[PDB]
Amino acid sequence: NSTATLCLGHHAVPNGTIVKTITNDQIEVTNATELVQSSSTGGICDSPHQILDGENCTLIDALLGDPQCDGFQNKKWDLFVERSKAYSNCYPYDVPDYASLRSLVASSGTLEFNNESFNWTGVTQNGTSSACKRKSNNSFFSRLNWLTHLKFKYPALNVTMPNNEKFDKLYIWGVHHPGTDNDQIFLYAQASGRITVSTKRSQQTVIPNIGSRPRVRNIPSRISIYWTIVKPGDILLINSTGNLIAPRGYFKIRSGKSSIMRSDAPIGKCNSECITPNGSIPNDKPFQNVNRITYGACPRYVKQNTLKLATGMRNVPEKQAIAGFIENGWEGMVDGWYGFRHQNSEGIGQAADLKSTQAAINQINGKLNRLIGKTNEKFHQIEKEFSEVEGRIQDLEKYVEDTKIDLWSYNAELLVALENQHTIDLTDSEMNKLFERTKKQLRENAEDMGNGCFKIYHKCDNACIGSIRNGTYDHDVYRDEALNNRFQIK
Amino acid sequence: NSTATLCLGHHAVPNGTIVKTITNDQIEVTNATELVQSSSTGGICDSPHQILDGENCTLIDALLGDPQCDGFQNKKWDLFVERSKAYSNCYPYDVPDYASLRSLVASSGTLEFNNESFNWTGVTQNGTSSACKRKSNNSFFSRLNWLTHLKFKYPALNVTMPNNEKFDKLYIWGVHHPGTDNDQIFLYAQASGRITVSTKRSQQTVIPNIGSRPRVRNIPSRISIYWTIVKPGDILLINSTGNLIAPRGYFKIRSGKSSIMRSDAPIGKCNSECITPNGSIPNDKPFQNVNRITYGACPRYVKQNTLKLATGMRNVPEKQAIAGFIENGWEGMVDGWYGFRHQNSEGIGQAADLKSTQAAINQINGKLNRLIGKTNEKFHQIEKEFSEVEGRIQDLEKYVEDTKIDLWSYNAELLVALENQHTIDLTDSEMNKLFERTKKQLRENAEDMGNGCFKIYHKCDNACIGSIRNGTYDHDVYRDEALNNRFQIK
Amino acid sequence: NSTATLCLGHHAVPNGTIVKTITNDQIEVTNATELVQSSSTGGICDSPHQILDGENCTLIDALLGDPQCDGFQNKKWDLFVERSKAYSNCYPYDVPDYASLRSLVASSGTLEFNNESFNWTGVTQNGTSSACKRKSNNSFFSRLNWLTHLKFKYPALNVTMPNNEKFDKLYIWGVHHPGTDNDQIFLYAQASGRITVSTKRSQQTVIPNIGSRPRVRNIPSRISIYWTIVKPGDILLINSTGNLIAPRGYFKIRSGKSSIMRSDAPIGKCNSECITPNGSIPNDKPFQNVNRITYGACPRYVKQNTLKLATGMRNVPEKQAIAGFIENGWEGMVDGWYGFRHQNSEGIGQAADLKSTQAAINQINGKLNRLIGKTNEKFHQIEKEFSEVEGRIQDLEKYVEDTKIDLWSYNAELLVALENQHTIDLTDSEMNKLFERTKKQLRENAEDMGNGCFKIYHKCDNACIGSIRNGTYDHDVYRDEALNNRFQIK
Ligand SMILES: *[C@@H]1O[C@H](CO)[C@@H](O[C@@H]2O[C@H](CO)[C@@H](O[C@H]3O[C@H](CO)[C@@H](O)[C@H](O)[C@@H]3O)[C@H](O)[C@H]2NC(C)=O)[C@H](O)[C@H]1NC(C)=O
Ligand SMILES: *[C@@H]1O[C@H](CO)[C@@H](O[C@@H]2O[C@H](CO)[C@@H](O[C@H]3O[C@H](CO)[C@@H](O)[C@H](O)[C@@H]3O)[C@H](O)[C@H]2NC(C)=O)[C@H](O)[C@H]1NC(C)=O
Ligand SMILES: *[C@@H]1O[C@H](CO)[C@@H](O[C@@H]2O[C@H](CO)[C@@H](O[C@H]3O[C@H](CO)[C@@H](O)[C@H](O)[C@@H]3O)[C@H](O)[C@H]2NC(C)=O)[C@H](O)[C@H]1NC(C)=O
Ligand SMILES: *[C@@H]1O[C@H](CO)[C@@H](O[C@@H]2O[C@H](CO)[C@@H](O)[C@H](O)[C@H]2NC(C)=O)[C@H](O)[C@H]1NC(C)=O
Ligand SMILES: *[C@@H]1O[C@H](CO)[C@@H](O[C@@H]2O[C@H](CO)[C@@H](O)[C@H](O)[C@H]2NC(C)=O)[C@H](O)[C@H]1NC(C)=O
Ligand SMILES: *[C@@H]1O[C@H](CO)[C@@H](O[C@@H]2O[C@H](CO)[C@@H](O)[C@H](O)[C@H]2NC(C)=O)[C@H](O)[C@H]1NC(C)=O
Ligand SMILES: [C]C(=O)[N][C]1[C]([O])[C][C@]([O+]#[C-])(C([O])=O)O[C]1[C]([O])[C]([O])[C][O]
Ligand SMILES: [C]C(=O)[N][C]1[C]([O])[C][C@]([O+]#[C-])(C([O])=O)O[C]1[C]([O])[C]([O])[C][O]
Ligand SMILES: [C]C(=O)[N][C]1[C]([O])[C][C@]([O+]#[C-])(C([O])=O)O[C]1[C]([O])[C]([O])[C][O]
Ligand SMILES: *[C@@H]1O[C@H](CO)[C@@H](O)[C@H](O)[C@H]1NC(C)=O
Ligand SMILES: *[C@@H]1O[C@H](CO)[C@@H](O)[C@H](O)[C@H]1NC(C)=O
Ligand SMILES: *[C@@H]1O[C@H](CO)[C@@H](O)[C@H](O)[C@H]1NC(C)=O
Ligand SMILES: *[C@@H]1O[C@H](CO)[C@@H](O)[C@H](O)[C@H]1NC(C)=O
Ligand SMILES: *[C@@H]1O[C@H](CO)[C@@H](O)[C@H](O)[C@H]1NC(C)=O
Ligand SMILES: *[C@@H]1O[C@H](CO)[C@@H](O)[C@H](O)[C@H]1NC(C)=O
Ligand SMILES: *[C@@H]1O[C@H](CO)[C@@H](O)[C@H](O)[C@H]1NC(C)=O
Ligand SMILES: *[C@@H]1O[C@H](CO)[C@@H](O)[C@H](O)[C@H]1NC(C)=O
Ligand SMILES: *[C@@H]1O[C@H](CO)[C@@H](O)[C@H](O)[C@H]1NC(C)=O
Ligand SMILES: *[C@@H]1O[C@H](CO)[C@@H](O)[C@H](O)[C@H]1NC(C)=O
Ligand SMILES: *[C@@H]1O[C@H](CO)[C@@H](O)[C@H](O)[C@H]1NC(C)=O
Ligand SMILES: *[C@@H]1O[C@H](CO)[C@@H](O)[C@H](O)[C@H]1NC(C)=O
Ligand SMILES: *[C@H]1O[C@H](CO)[C@@H](O)[C@H](O)[C@H]1NC(C)=O
Ligand SMILES: *[C@H]1O[C@H](CO)[C@@H](O)[C@H](O)[C@H]1NC(C)=O
Ligand SMILES: *[C@H]1O[C@H](CO)[C@@H](O)[C@H](O)[C@H]1NC(C)=O
Repeated sequence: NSTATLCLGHHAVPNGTIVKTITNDQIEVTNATELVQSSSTGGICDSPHQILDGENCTLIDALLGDPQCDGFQNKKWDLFVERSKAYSNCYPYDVPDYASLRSLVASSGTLEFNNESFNWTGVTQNGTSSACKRKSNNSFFSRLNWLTHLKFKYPALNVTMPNNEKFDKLYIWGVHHPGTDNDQIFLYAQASGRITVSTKRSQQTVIPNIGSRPRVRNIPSRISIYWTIVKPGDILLINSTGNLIAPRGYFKIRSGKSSIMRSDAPIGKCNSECITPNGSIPNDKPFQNVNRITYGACPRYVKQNTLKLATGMRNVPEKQAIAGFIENGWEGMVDGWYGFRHQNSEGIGQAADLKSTQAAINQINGKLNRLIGKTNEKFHQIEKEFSEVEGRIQDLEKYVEDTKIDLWSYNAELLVALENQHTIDLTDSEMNKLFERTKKQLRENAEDMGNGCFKIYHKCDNACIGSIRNGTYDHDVYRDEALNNRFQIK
Repeated sequence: NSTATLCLGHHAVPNGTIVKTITNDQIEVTNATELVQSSSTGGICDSPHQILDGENCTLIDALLGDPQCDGFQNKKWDLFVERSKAYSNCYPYDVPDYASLRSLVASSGTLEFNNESFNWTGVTQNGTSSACKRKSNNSFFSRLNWLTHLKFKYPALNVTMPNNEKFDKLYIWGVHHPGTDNDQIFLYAQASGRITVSTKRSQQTVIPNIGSRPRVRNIPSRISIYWTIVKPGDILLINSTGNLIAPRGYFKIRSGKSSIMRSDAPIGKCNSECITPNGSIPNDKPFQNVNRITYGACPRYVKQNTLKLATGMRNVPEKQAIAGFIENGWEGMVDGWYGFRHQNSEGIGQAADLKSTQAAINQINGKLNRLIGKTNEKFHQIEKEFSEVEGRIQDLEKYVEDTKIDLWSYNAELLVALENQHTIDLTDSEMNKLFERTKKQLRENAEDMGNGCFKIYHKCDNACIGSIRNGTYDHDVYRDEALNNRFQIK
Repeated sequence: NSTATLCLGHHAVPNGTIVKTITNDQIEVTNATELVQSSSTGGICDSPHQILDGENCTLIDALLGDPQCDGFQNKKWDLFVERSKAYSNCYPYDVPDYASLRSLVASSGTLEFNNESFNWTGVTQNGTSSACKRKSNNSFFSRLNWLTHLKFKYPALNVTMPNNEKFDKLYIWGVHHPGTDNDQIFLYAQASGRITVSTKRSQQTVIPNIGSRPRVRNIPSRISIYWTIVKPGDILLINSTGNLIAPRGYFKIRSGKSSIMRSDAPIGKCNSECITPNGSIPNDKPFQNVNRITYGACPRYVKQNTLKLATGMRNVPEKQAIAGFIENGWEGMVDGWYGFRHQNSEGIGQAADLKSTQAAINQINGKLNRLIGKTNEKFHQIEKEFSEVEGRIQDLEKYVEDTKIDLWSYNAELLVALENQHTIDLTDSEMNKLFERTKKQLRENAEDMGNGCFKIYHKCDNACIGSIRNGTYDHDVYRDEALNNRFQIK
């Protein structure tokens, strides 16, 4: 007796978690949170982005007007979703630079189409085919006009359409490649010649090529699809003597945040900002390992499947006389992160220190605020999966994406290691500061026992201990008693 | 009396600035400096890079030799500046892969042209047009030679030009697409056929296509422009029966640091290393938010419009008995960053500590030296703005640039937060070190009062205090007096 | 006498090395290690990757079956090495999009070829040329079949080959462009017409173009090479009336980690994971400045030619009474990094502290483990050197690579500065912790002399000093003696 003990300490928990810092590959802390999103619901939420499910139609089929795609006429989207099951069911066609037409329409985000009255004097309009049935009748692409001879004549077409609007017009047109010379004459009444579609700023000349291709839906012929954008004040000129699959008008072309994604995920009635081909994913976390293909406010794609951010201090078991923080945590300290234990004339007691606890918690919450719920939006990007071998351009698309992902993965690894080191440092610092504050209060009335405790060399009852904890302890009151006890001969 | 007080402290200023660190989203420091350049003069400085202002000419117009561009013949540049007002005023033309020819000429940095004597036996040379007037006379592109029939014959051309130089030759040539069959015969005396331009390593065959395009400067015909590079030891071969717009010789093609930029900024008589389309910008700062398009030694483009680097310590107001640094700065400390305040028999005094002040200043100046005036040069890059919709290739160019900017923006954000944390840490450290040095000098002659001051338990006049400040205080001299005062019963 | 001195200290070495930290551009440490690989042996090791040395053959020559490349038939590779000396020695040819065919074959990693029996009824097969000698006889590309007229007839070919396999087939074919009309008739018995090669999903039509090109190996004609990939369930259709250089079958096309590299480095009998055009390089270091072109588990390319990672503490010379660590290292401390020096009744002694030494060494070894021998593999990428001027696509390839390298170079610079600062901090910390532990043990029996030493105010013989070093010193045993000595009047 005639003395008291005051220990400074911090909490510990029975179920700590392992994180990485700059100092340690593995260090156990009291708590952590995951920064890599690794699951999806598996459905694409239909809100808040405007989703257009292609069903059996690709975007290009919906553009040309395949009859199974008639329900898509004039629709808009933020995200057009193309399904793996999609198939063409009209005249067999190809699109030189298909990927680019798909991209530009996808990014435009609209199928709005305005009919125009082209002057097709001297030919038959509206050719149809049993390969393109609409309501069980022979038909054709809705937005295209198959012109054939009239009374066994096909006079040279030289047809104009000015753009007197204040917006751009996108024209889609085609060239028919007949299977045989017999079809050429049957359809156009004369041998094939070139088609030239021009503006003041552009020209495209295409040669029809007669010949059998392998039959697709029993058709050995083909249509090749082309496009032309016409600016305000410019003029579309179409020049042909046959084989022309004419436009019926133009598509509006807009700019904004629209895109296209390949996915078989079902569309759900729900709300989620981030879309991936695997489904929508929560965007609370800064990183994700679900898919490199994303649309909307999304976490950044990284290679790691987990990155744990420390949200508490180092977790240190209790050693099995009271003792302080030196190689020792306090599992029984449940109402604070830091505090005091004492032994005096009135017993052994514990109290949490609110200031130090709140200081650590505030700083941790600060870094959570920077990292959680702070994702940025991206929209139309580049393609990142490919169904065909292409060489140079695809090599570059792949390398650009690989490069980006490795750089982000590195940033994520370093960021978490740095933040975790800072959390360990700031929580260690709050303990050290509390110890030093207490040391300073006690002046010459106590000695440091080396275990995170002070031996107070005077009687220090519950109110006295509370005065130390509260910062109102007056060392002068006890100094005579303390010095006598400290510097006595034994 | 019989004692003195010695406080350690640091300065504070009335007008501090807010910065970000790893610990704090907002912390006030005594001073900071801006690391993002956000303004431009608005003019492109004509020094130290060689500027060529295109005025009404695009580079390609200057290459072909549009008469309004005659003043550009043979000129070189570091940066060719194309103006939005530029317009063609010669025969209407297009360039398949215009962007590439523009790029390669821009990067080459020269319009040097060497005439060669091609053997055009049997045709008429130097065709002209009222669509391409030079000094009010019908004329044509200076570097091109419009060949037409001679005496209603156009014999098959098969013309050679060896490269016996030790450098590459760039040839620019064309194909004339006449508006009508009548023009074809009037000009070339026979029906159109293909043109083949070849070397030992390459071949290009082009088909003239007769037909009306929309009139441009009253001309429904077109010229399509092509290019061929011929290596030393190789041979250009030109094979044609009409429609050939022949080269008059070759352009030198060089390699170096030349580029091209679209800008309407006026050119000024001034000197600046970094050029953007908005004008030249100072390059003292490591980052800039003026334009992603740059030429020369330029700060790196980031999305942030401000990033403040701390250049002083935490700014802490004075609490309103002398007191030291514990939650308290000294606004009256104007000749140093750190120092001493004392109270003794002779009054209350202040003195700056030079060593600690210079230590902080030196470290801050060190990081300024790494960050300020250290930009790196870039020259010809990729295009970053586009006037036409193109799809795939443009999608990739845009994504590469977006990717780069987001990565640099992240680096900039982290760098400044890390540096600012280090500045706060190093300035706090200098204060702590000064306090600890002083504590060690004083030995058993003083006690820590907890407010950044020592109670010195002996008479310590001005010279004595100075001895402490100077590091020459001899604790043994005063220890008997001090111990008697410290360990007295009161 | 009646007292002892105990100093805490750390080692120093006579040959320290300069590194960079966040605090200091240059600080000398006791040791460092290089993180940038800057040399190569100069040979490409033939293990563990499967190397195929092209010798005089490009990959495309080996594909087509140039007779000097016959030894390559059906071979596979991880890395195909093309030599600058390589040359074609068969019929002169070109490949529109050569770079892409080269890339896709390179990435596929196999020349496996399966013959098929095409129905060439009505034509002569196996045309040969003195321009393509095999064992001194006129011959031709092994994988191609030069068809010519039979009995002065060349009937219209319309030939099919179904893919009934479960893998893709790559077909290589060509179009012959004869030098003259005489050759056209001599070979094909009629005027030239188009060739169409099609599948259910693709069509390619090519026009033979008659004309002299500059002679290559005395041949003014040319063959243009094309390719077609045919999926399971699809069908190749070949439609021609002449000028067809027919396939003899197909190449397997595989996917995996194969690539191609341009290098003149000799191939050696050795084992190395990382290949560059300069030769194989060790992959222990995380970065390298040898070549941006790499294959395998390679350090990342950076611009720096050296980055030194500190592997020891700050190196501080000995000041020329024992003294501790304050501005002073101990060159004579050779069995530990940290330790104790003492002066007592029995002499002056030194002992290393094992715990502190091992703590620093362990942490440094930890960071070495993260950085050394941890490279990641990359395989087929993009090309990074170019022999011809191309404009837009090449501009983008170059910019993507420059962008990547600058970002990695920045990461490397920051990483090393951060790690070195952490090493300085952790080694300084071990010294400070040892001093503080000792202070705590000594309680009221010693005073801090300010030079990293304690004055112990009692007789403290060798065993006593050892008790302090061992952590078993009992301050209570000596406290009466120590207090009497400390607080005596002199
Ligand atoms: C060039 O060769 C092609 C492949 O041999 C050939 O296409 C094939 O044509 C046959 C006959 O028309 C089709 O077979 C059809 O046979 C009966 C005809 O009564 C139909 O009822 C069936 O539906 C059946 O399809 C093949 O389908 C077709 N093969 C392919 C791959 O398309 C071309 O006809 C040939 N071209 C010329 C100009 O002769
Ligand atoms: C194919 O159709 C084109 C568009 O209708 C047409 O071009 C137009 O030609 C007319 C008549 O030459 C031009 O009008 C000109 O009329 C008088 C003629 O005396 C001139 O003095 C005027 O300057 C005026 O320009 C149009 O300008 C022109 N329109 C366009 C868009 O180019 C072609 O002539 C037609 N082609 C053929 C082969 O008939
Ligand atoms: C179009 O012009 C070409 C270039 O003038 C020309 O090619 C040249 O043809 C000559 C004559 O055949 C070749 O010279 C050869 O002369 C004797 C003939 O007995 C040979 O023994 C020699 O080996 C020698 O090569 C040139 O080599 C050749 N030049 C080039 C660059 O290829 C074409 O023949 C011309 N085309 C037409 C259709 O006339
Ligand atoms: C583009 O249209 C023009 C104008 O109709 C065509 O020009 C003529 O075509 C007919 C039949 O081929 C000739 O009888 C006329 O003599 C031609 N000239 C004129 C001035 O009418 C032209 O053929 C068309 N071009 C293409 C490629 O289809
Ligand atoms: C390339 O030039 C050659 C050589 O002049 C041309 O060859 C001939 O052209 C004339 C007229 O068309 C014929 O009478 C000759 O019989 C051809 N052969 C020779 C050996 O002279 C050829 O037409 C030119 N090719 C092109 C595409 O313009
Ligand atoms: C593709 O093959 C078909 C079928 O052999 C060719 O068609 C004919 O060719 C001959 C001679 O040119 C004509 O007499 C026939 O009347 C054509 N039709 C049919 C049904 O046999 C065709 O020419 C070939 N196409 C090409 C571009 O070579
Ligand atoms: C447009 C036209 O012409 N169409 C026709 C129809 O109507 C019918 C038929 O039958 C056979 C189908 O449907 O298919 O046909 C057609 C045509 O003519 C053909 O197909 C072409 O090839
Ligand atoms: C080269 C030539 O030829 N040129 C000519 C001239 O001289 C004149 C005229 O008028 C009509 C003009 O100028 O334009 O014309 C020309 C030509 O011929 C034409 O134009 C083409 O188309
Ligand atoms: C395939 C064929 O035809 N081949 C031939 C041979 O046999 C021989 C000769 O001589 C001349 C050589 O070798 O070259 O020729 C040939 C051919 O014919 C030619 O060359 C083509 O041009
Ligand atoms: C762990 O940390 C997270 C983030 O602050 C928090 O939401 C969660 O409540 C914490 N868990 C516990 C058991 O304290
Ligand atoms: C799509 O096509 C499939 C297969 O023919 C058909 O069964 C299904 O009903 C179609 N779905 C829609 C939405 O039209
Ligand atoms: C349509 O074109 C014809 C033929 O060129 C022309 O004569 C006529 O003016 C046009 N018809 C109408 C209704 O404008
Ligand atoms: C998402 O889909 C991709 C692509 O098919 C697949 O590789 C990945 O494992 C999926 N991830 C999840 C979480 O479903
Ligand atoms: C603030 O910092 C900058 C950079 O060191 C310096 O140039 C400027 O003089 C400082 N301002 C003041 C008021 O000290
Ligand atoms: C460029 O063209 C404009 C418009 O015709 C003309 O007024 C101006 O003088 C021209 N400028 C130069 C530098 O030739
Ligand atoms: C020009 O070409 C002609 C026709 O091919 C040829 O005969 C003659 O040698 C050439 N003229 C000169 C001056 O070399
Ligand atoms: C520079 O020009 C760009 C492109 O027009 C514009 O977005 C930007 O606001 C300009 N910046 C400044 C500082 O003038
Ligand atoms: C220097 O550091 C490296 C890496 O730990 C080590 O391999 C080497 O032995 C050290 N050199 C000396 C002289 O200690
Ligand atoms: C390659 O060609 C050179 C030059 O003709 C020849 O001397 C050498 O033997 C050839 N090498 C091989 C491996 O065939
Ligand atoms: C080869 O093609 C010919 C001509 O088209 C055809 O008649 C015949 O069936 C084919 N020959 C064989 C052996 O199958
Ligand atoms: C490797 O080769 C490249 C390309 O030729 C050259 O720039 C570089 O200096 C070489 N490096 C070494 C270490 O040999
Ligand atoms: C096709 O053109 C005809 C003129 O033949 C026109 O009356 C009709 O509206 C168009 N549409 C259909 C479905 O026939
Ligand atoms: C054009 O060629 C002629 C030969 O007709 C030549 O004398 C003259 O120098 C050339 N230039 C001009 C401007 O006529
Ligand atoms: C070429 O085709 C012939 C038929 O003419 C066939 O017998 C032979 O195997 C083939 N190969 C060679 C080298 O002639």
